[PDB]
Amino acid sequence: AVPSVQTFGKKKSATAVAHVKAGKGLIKVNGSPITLVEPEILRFKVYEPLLLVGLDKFSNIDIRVRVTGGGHVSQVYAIRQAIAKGLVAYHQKYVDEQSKNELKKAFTSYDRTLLIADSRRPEPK
Amino acid sequence: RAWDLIRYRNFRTFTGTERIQFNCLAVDPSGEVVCAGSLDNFDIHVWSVQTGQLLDALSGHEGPVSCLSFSQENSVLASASWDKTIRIWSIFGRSQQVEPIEVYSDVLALSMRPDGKEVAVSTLKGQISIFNIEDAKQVGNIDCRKDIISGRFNQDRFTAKNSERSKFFTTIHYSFDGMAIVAGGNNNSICLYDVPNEVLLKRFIVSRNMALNGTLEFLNSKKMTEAGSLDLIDDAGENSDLEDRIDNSLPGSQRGGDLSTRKMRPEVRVTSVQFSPTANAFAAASTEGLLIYSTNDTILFDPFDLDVDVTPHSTVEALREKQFLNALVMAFRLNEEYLINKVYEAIPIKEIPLVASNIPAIYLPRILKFIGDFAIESQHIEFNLIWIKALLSASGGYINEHKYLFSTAM
Amino acid sequence: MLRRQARERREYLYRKAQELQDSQLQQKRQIIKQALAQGKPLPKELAEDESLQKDFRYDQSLKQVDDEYAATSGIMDPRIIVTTSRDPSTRLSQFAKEIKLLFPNAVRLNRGNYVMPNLVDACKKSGTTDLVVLHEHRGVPTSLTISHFPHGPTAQFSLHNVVMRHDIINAGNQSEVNPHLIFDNFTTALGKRVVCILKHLFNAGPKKDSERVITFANRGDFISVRQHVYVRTREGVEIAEVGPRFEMRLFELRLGTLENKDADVEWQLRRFIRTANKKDYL
Amino acid sequence: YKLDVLSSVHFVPKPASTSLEIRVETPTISMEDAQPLYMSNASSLAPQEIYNVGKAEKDGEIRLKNGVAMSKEELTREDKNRLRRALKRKRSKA
Amino acid sequence: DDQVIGKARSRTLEMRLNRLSRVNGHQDKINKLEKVPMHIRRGMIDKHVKRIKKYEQEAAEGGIVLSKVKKGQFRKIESTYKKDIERRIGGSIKARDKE
Amino acid sequence: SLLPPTDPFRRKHEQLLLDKLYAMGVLTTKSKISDLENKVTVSAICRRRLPVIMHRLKMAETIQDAVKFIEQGHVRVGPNLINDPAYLVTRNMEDYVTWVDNSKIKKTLLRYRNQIDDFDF
RNA sequence: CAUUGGUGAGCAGCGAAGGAUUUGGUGGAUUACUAGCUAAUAGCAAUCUAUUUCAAAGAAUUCAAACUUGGGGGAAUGCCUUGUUGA
RNA sequence: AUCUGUUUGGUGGAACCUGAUUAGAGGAAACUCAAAGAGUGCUAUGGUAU
RNA sequence: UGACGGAGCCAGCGAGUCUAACCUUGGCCGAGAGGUCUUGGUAAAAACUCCGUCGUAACGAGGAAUUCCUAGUAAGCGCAAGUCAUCAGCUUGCGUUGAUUACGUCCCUGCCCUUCACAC
Ligand SMILES: [Mg+2]
Ligand SMILES: [Mg+2]
Ligand SMILES: [Mg+2]
Ligand SMILES: [Mg+2]
Ligand SMILES: [Mg+2]
Ligand SMILES: [Mg+2]
Repeated sequence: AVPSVQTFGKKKSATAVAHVKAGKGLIKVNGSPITLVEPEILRFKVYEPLLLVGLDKFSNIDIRVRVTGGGHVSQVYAIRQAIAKGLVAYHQKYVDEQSKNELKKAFTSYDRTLLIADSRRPEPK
Repeated sequence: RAWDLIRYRNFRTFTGTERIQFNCLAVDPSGEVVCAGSLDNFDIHVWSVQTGQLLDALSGHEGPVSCLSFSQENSVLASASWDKTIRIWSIFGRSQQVEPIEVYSDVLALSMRPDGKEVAVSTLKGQISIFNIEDAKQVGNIDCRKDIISGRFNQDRFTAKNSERSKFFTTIHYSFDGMAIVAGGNNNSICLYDVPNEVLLKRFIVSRNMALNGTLEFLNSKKMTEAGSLDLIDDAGENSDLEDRIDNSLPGSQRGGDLSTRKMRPEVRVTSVQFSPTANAFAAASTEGLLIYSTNDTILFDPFDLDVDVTPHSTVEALREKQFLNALVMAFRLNEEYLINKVYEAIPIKEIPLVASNIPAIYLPRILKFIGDFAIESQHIEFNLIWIKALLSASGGYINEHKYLFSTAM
Repeated sequence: MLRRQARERREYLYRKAQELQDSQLQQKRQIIKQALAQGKPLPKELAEDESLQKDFRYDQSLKQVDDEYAATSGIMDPRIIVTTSRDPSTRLSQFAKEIKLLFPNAVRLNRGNYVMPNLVDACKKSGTTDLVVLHEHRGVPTSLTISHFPHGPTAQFSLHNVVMRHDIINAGNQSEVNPHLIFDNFTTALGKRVVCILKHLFNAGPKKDSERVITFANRGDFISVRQHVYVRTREGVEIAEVGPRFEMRLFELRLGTLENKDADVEWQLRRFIRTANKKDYL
Repeated sequence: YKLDVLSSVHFVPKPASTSLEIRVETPTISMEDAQPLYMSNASSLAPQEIYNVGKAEKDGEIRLKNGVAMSKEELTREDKNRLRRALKRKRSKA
Repeated sequence: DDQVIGKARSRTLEMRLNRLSRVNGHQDKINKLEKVPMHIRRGMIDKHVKRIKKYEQEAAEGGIVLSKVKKGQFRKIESTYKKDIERRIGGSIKARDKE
Repeated sequence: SLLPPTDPFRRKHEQLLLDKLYAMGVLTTKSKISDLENKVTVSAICRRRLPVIMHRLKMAETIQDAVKFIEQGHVRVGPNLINDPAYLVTRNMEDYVTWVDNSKIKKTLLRYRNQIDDFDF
């Protein structure tokens, strides 16, 4: 069986399911490449993981992201969270754990939201 | 319960309204507030030391509280739970505030930076995560699952490698300098990590006894038969005396009773670990007792900033030529105790205040450490007190600016 | 917790079921006790029941506020959150503040996009004892629901003749002392249940000379609510209204939090029964 | 004991109760275990516990907790009233 | 009632309940002798009769006056109260009473 | 029982004994004192063993299958793994009985509902 | 259009007198290596036993001896304790 | 027929209720090893022993 | 911080064989009741992103005074349901976009409370 890992990203009602499998850097969102993700203005947000850890690592994997729910902004945040978590999970399972540590450190250095859900749970005062 | 060591009187006792068992406690630096946590109430109780009244119950955790700690400087309270969360309570002040930070998995232990600026937490996943209190953002992470050595118990039916019994650290503590973490768990290893570079400085084996259950990863194949492990066979009846044959064991007990009750071999496990406030040593409580590891012996040659011209012969010549300041400095660069001790005792009293004001600041921590370890058991008390009077008067301002470097020495 | 709350409720429901089954046995023991003291013979069924007589020797040694409140009755002061429905009008926001001043230990919380399961769960984490939600119609309060945590009850009320304090000129500020409580003309078993719910929103142990009194007067199922400040004169008592005035009529009471629309109904107002007009339940 | 050990000592604590304990003055060293070392040499009772300034033995005198003693003869009339009022409030609180 | 402790409290409570029940409870159900095999009970009855005969004969030869007993019933000597023999042998032999 | 009924000491200790046994889960009700003899049985203790409680919590199909998972090191109580199938679980600790994080069983549960996230594992 | 579903038919690429999966048996390790037997200050190891017996030592009124029992009520006949009768 | 939608048979077996059972329920092999039950066959024949 | 048009695209609640006009013009069949057809009038996801065009009597963002409000809060947007009380001149839910400023002080204005060690 081809190596594959699965991850979820969530933001408000938006939920994104990412499958990361051995491949050739074929990355798609809802059956289309990333470059067509909308709104255009926030597209680089979805690019945040790709650019941080370098495109070289993605050159050996294919990522399929399927996203449902929420609005535009929450959809984008779900996408980026799903991509980051999937990349780290695959690097853990089928690559050295040293690269796993490097990936986690880079991501948590930039913005921890890529890895931990951002749940603004109510707090009474 | 609060104890006074001067008169050994239990000068006060606190108890919850709901009759709740307590597993973790923390004490304010001012010694005026005491907070305890429970594995049954999901809240942190608070009491005022002077009055004994239950000041308030802090709520907000959706799981049992596992560890607490106060910040020695900022006086905030950090509490962690099995809720996969950590909460920072600013109990003191006109306004109470709570700042939760989420974590990947269950939190078991917690350690507070002496500066009070960061907190480390050991998770069930086998991670030591360091967070910055004021910013509430992660600053580091250290993997620990691979380092932890865990053994196969005799009763177990699954390998130690596949075992998930104890691949996490149930206790951690900082070094007072703040650059090192010593960790221990329900396992056969005490690991010492270095915070700034997130690397394993050294690992220690707690025990090597086969009377304890968890010492060995791989157990001898010969011990089985078609029945099973030989050692699981109870041979108490072979004991000649009656008291050895009698079994008082309760079937399901795990802890909290005498050795006879549990019926199973003790398991190697480190409940707590701490660094010595005054010496470069740490103590780890285990089943066999408090194993105290120390660096006192110091047979290692750990020179600092040598050159070809520095040599044990040369420093003796610098002493004979009455170049004390050089002689003392070259003593530190070699960093040999017997050589330091000689140069320390040969400096005449008239020359101590001049030497002290001219010791390079970089070596100031070393001399203060040396005076401390030497003075406790040495006989030259007035000689030492003359030195310390000289050093503190000369370099008191520097010591003040960098407290957490000179804390253990001071 | 979520596992904790679920199992606690399950045991409590199981306790009720057994207690209803135990009700017959309790009376059987009461008869045996009376027979021993008086010397009167026992009824036939109890006479031939050997198991009960053996049990009686142990159960000879046996001996108020409602069960949800019994644990904390008079120990822990209630914590109250007063909120409103989504996008409140200004008047409801003003009235919600008045209710907050009514209960000494109340806090006002804004409901902008808070989801009800999130609202109740958030309050349960923080140890909130009671949650109050107010509705409105064209800036006129209409409904009030009181939901006791962690497991109910949820009591729903409808407001009539609502007169807020902002409708007064130069009224001044309120007194927030722990006020005395007056509950008048609550007779039926349901009436006690409502007194039990309304009583525990307040802090226990007002000072004997406390100068604020809150009265809930039942008059044909319409609980008049008034707040007065009094001065003991040499020849009687003189009182002044602080407000607000309003009339509450219960129309639901459920064994659960207000979130649970499936919670059992302890009592409901039947308006289309033929004999509705005749009897007053409270 | 059997039940607590059986439940792995995750029992529920007993309800609180209040009891009286008597403490004998003794050198602190005695209370320690037997070794060639002592940690503290103070007494087992605090200085208040040995003696606390209380009532005036002579009815005429007035004695306060701060140690100030007063005979009723010296006191001017206003002081007597002031002290009597002070007594009234102290008794009322108790 | 508040002072009595020990077996006296247990035995006394049982006797009271029997004394209250017997009007309304059917005779067969209310008093059931505990099951004991044949050869034991006949031994217990035989001896309990033997002590009663000795207790009666000793009183008769002396002047002692004894409380009256119905013809069928066994006289209730001190041994009956201590040894709790009544539950086992019963007050009287029912089969002879029926005949 | 033999102590007099209105005795305050008899009041206190029987209440204490029920509360402890009820908390341990041996007794399901704390109302009647008579339960101490009628309703205290070995099975009342056995039902609180970890194999039985998982079966009631539906974590296994049968008590035999619940045992096999304990000896296989799948079951945890709190953060402590347990291989003893005689561990008595108080009422309170029934709530923390859960699978081990990396357990293949949790992988099947989450895979069956298509809710598996490999980051957590 | 997608299968990270199954079953097959073929390439590219890897590629020294073949490759891949599963399995039975034995051996060495899994604690830190001072030799076997016996009647053991030495014999034997092919055993003697046709000297292997004698002598010496060795016996608590402890003449005590279930620390070993699921709870409740009893115990005819047993058994324990105590007293008694007659030898 | 981008008609209609009831019926017969097959597939599947939510909730409630009822009954039975419970170290879950089954299956296959035999010149295998055991512990039992029933039936049947056999001059199965010393009334007092060549 | 517009209008018109086109294009792209994102939610969550909600499932009772139950869900929904009025007033007319005439033809035919029918004993009647009525049935059918014909006929005119009246009523009855959004934000967002991209592209193209135009172009900047009363009233033009609301005085004095007064009220409310601290994070998924204020504010903007639509979509559902109408749950024995209240509501359609509307009420209640649901998701979407989502900030600024404070989180200190008892200075003013109100309300309230007070007068078992070591050390003080
Ligand atoms: Mg404030
Ligand atoms: Mg709004
Ligand atoms: Mg709106
Ligand atoms: Mg509204
Ligand atoms: Mg093999
Ligand atoms: Mg017995």
